[PDB]
Amino acid sequence: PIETVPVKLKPGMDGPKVKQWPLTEEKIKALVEICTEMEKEGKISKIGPENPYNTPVFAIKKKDSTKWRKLVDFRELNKRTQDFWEVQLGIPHPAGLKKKKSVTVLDVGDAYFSVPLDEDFRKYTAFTIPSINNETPGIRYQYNVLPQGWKGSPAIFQSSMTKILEPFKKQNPDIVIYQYMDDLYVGSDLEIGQHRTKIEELRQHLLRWGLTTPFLWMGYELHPDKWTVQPIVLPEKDSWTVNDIQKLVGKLNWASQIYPGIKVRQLSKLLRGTKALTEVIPLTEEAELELAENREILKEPVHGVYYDPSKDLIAEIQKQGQGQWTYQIYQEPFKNLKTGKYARMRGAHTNDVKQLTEAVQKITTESIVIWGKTPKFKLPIQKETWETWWTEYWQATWIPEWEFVNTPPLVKLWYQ
Amino acid sequence: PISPIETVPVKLKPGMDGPKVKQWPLTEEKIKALVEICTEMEKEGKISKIGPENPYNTPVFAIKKKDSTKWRKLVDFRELNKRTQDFWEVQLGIPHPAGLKKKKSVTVLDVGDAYFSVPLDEDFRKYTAFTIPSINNETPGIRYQYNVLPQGWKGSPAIFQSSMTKILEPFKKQNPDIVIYQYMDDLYVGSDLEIGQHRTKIEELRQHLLRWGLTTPDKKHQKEPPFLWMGYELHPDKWTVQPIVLPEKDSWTVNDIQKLVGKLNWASQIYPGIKVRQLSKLLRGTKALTEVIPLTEEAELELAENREILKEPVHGVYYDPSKDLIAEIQKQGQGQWTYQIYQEPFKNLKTGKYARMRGAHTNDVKQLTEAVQKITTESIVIWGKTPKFKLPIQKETWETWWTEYWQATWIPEWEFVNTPPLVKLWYQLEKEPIVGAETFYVDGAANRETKLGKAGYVTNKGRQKVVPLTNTTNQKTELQAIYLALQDSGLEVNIVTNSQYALGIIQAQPDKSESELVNQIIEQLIKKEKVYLAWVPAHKGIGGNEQVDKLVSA
Ligand SMILES: OC[C@H]1O[C@@](CO)(O[C@H]2O[C@H](CO)[C@@H](O)[C@H](O)[C@H]2O)[C@@H](O)[C@@H]1O
Ligand SMILES: [Mg+2]
Repeated sequence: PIETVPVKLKPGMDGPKVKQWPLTEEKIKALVEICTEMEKEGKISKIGPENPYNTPVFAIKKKDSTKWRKLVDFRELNKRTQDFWEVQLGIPHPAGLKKKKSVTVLDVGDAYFSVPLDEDFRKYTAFTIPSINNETPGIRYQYNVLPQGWKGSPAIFQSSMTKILEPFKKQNPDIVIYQYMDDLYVGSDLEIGQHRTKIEELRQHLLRWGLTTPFLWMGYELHPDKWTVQPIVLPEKDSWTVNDIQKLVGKLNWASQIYPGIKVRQLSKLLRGTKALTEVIPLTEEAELELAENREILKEPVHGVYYDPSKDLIAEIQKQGQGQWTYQIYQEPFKNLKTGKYARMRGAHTNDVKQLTEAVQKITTESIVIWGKTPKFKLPIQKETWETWWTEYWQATWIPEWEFVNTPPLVKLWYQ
Repeated sequence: PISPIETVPVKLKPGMDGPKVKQWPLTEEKIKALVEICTEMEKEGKISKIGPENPYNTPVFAIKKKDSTKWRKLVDFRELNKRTQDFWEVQLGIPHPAGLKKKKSVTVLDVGDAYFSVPLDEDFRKYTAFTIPSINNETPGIRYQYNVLPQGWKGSPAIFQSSMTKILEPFKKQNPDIVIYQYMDDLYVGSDLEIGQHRTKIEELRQHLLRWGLTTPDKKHQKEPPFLWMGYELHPDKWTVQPIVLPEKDSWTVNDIQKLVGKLNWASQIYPGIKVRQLSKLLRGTKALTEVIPLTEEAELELAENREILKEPVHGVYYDPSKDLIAEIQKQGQGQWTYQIYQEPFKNLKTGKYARMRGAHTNDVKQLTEAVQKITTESIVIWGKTPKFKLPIQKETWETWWTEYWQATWIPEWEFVNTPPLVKLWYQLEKEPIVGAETFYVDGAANRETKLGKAGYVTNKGRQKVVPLTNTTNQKTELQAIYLALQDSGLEVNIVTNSQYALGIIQAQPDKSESELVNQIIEQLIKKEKVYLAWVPAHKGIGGNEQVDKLVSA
């Protein structure tokens, strides 16, 4: 008896028509079982070929979780779906969530299945389950309720959400709550033990509406107050070589695209002759200060760089070797909003893909907390290699946009 | 009494009407044999006649069935297919016998008149109209409309293919002891029951289909092995592809090579060691389908080596989930690779090849990585799991490569197999400048208009060179400059260039290139004992870079 909220696609855009990609045995079984139970419970319903739309579907296991979780790649549908900020169902972003000592991430996607989906919009949620060795043609379904991973689910459902959290918010006015896709971000300044208790309070509070009307019991801890940035650094050497100064000049020349005040004249003077790379040349009086004055400029912040909510976020990542990984986040090139470095992640020293996947998840998490947006990634990897292994290591309930690049490292710019 | 198959609702594309095409000119022999076919379709209930209130019609013709006296009826629904809604095809791939598990009892039977046993949507039948000349367009002929899925309509495949699945759904669920592979109207049925109970279930299935109106003629009913299925011959303990006929013509046209290369691709799935490089090179260019190509000495040696393989009959085995999957790869030169997938030694589930030459510069490691990724995806499709890999590359070689390469890369669980030619890296650039090695500052420059250029270097020891160049580019000169420094240096050398382009190529450690200039640099790099490349920004007044830029520019 719940009236449906109407939905439309962006004017002049068809629905998603994406092929399903091959799935492993273990993953097909999980989906077949999961989709048999959703069909019974009326959350999905079988369809035929007359529905021309399709979306990919696979299964994942969140960190330290043993049971499967259906994951739909609604990236295409989300881009073709109406922007709900214009509908005023857009969720505002709190600027104080990134300041808290602790932040837990709760998967509330299971709640979206309680709300029906506009009949005229259900055909855009079509997906197909494949079979090993193509024993059976595709088994196609479509959603009758708000699907997990669709950008319209949290929007339509927010009105019901604020109700459930009204008593908890009034009892705990210092806690900050933020909703992004199937996730709920809860943060406070309490001690660890006191924090984790207030989360279990929020959980049972959700059961009190679950009894009233993947699973809710899981939670992941963040500590945004401990996040640091990776700035550009110039090495501190007591003796320099021709090679050291040649790399330094190139780096300073590249850096000047970001910091306008950088100068290399007095340093270039040291490279006047035609010398061997290994020759040690001292630093002139003018050069020492030029280096020191450039170091100073790299301490202070870039001018005129700030966040624009109307602009997409881009993120670049560089493989530095030895399990080190650097990244930068920006909206306009050379106006970086944040830079960082990751190291010793899972896969270190044996699996590049596992490390890069973990890095994409790490970076997206930080963009959600800080700005409420997922960035499009420029991944340093060959397309076919990424599309062969990335699903074997994905542990998040969302999927960001990405593109592939090949930029050899001529300047070790973000690492030494 | 047949049970009715629920129609699939179908539409045209928005703002589009039905098809209106006049009949094509039709020869007497074709005009006459067809009118015989139409009346029979009206009998069995496949077609209705009334037309005057129906403005639509689609062309029709007829070609002789393959070396048969019979005349086949086809409708050119290409105009209707444009105006018909898009479908989502549910056929995502083809089954492969290597993915089949051995069974004690087997059957293969087809559905008679697949498309014409399923009803078309009531409202869409009007658009399937068509017109046939009476007697050479002398009189006003007979009109008709389809009442079932017609041949040539883009919706007929997907629709029947899905309807067939709904009919089977109850049977599979109430007989989990059975395995049914369904590909269009073809049904493979296996189980470990006693053949009596198998023939029983097959009759229960045989009647269950007839209940929805799907016949299963005994002509298409295979009872005794070998079973013909999906182009293979299924014996109890081994499967094999049906015979392969390679053209033996002495004068080769383009299309003959295309046909030749096509069969070797199909052949590569079971016959190990197939190559198609030199035969495909013959087709590179705008050569028409009729041009006679003389086979090069390399293409004649390859076509001969392929026939040597196909002389002996090869068979593959079936899948045993209790066992691991092993995939072994071998290099065959000229960017070609072959692999075998098996669980027991010398008993291949299947084989294949990978000859893709992607990019202007490459090395064997990259290609090996691409063959692993192709084999992996193929293995997930057929068996749902990744195999263990046996590669002709040493752990030390691979460790050096991926740890130093700047893009992410990886290979799953794998072990080394000493089966030459092994994959190796032919040179390794130094990470730090070389003490005591001469330092070459190189640069190049070409005139965008005249295409004349210069390349050269200056060194810390006072060594210099400059060479004039004709019909060149800034990119080539910047490479020629590096090449000069490599030729004119000792076994150990430092090199400094401002060419982002030349450095991006070399640092990837290519062993082969479509540019001979690059190949020459590679040949040099393999001879050196220590090389250190370095990059500097151009026109910043640095070191010998400033000096050599004047030599080649002015
Ligand atoms: O990853 C690119 C590859 O994936 C496909 C199909 O999954 O498209 C996906 O990747 C895009 C980049 O993030 C998404 O924007 C797109 O919506 C998503 O389906 C293919 O189109 C492409 O080959
Ligand atoms: Mg220059």
